[PDB]
Amino acid sequence: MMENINIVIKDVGYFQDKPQFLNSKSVRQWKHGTKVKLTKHNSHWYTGVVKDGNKSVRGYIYHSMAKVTSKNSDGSVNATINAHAFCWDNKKLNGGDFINLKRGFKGITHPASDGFYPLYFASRKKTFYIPRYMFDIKK
Ligand SMILES: CC(=O)N[C@@H]1[C@@H](O)[C@H](O)[C@@H](CO)O[C@H]1O
Ligand SMILES: CC(=O)N[C@@H]1[C@@H](O)[C@H](O)[C@@H](CO)O[C@H]1O
Repeated sequence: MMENINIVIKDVGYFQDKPQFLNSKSVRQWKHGTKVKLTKHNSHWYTGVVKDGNKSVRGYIYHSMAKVTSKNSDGSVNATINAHAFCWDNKKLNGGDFINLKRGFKGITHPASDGFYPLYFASRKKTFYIPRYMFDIKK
């Protein structure tokens, strides 16, 4: 028996514990419009720091999920979170073919044991994958 899941791409940007989407934890899932301070980490990632109680925690967020509104003197930048997700044509979640899925994108996927949820795009000829943490299942 095959099954289908109705999913909605979350209204958040992904502040991960590493500059990678695969095998990373969310330090923050900042609602769209959240104001943050960040530093450029590499060509595609920003980094910054939050407080988990008494502990400083470093996080990484993809360049397209942070709209830079001003640059500070000290090299850091002020940005507003631009919430969106990705699906990839590979289970590395790193380059290849990927689609920017707008916040609130409604999709249908299938139960995935390995946590790479399939999205068939009609207009493309192929399967893309989205990790669990980028969407909600409507109950
Ligand atoms: C990513 C981000 O915005 N980090 C800031 C940090 O830079 C700042 O020192 C602190 C002040 O409370 O609050 C955190 O939210
Ligand atoms: C959405 C996506 O996977 N983007 C990746 C980025 O994470 C990575 O830093 C870089 C490696 O050079 O290649 C980009 O294509």
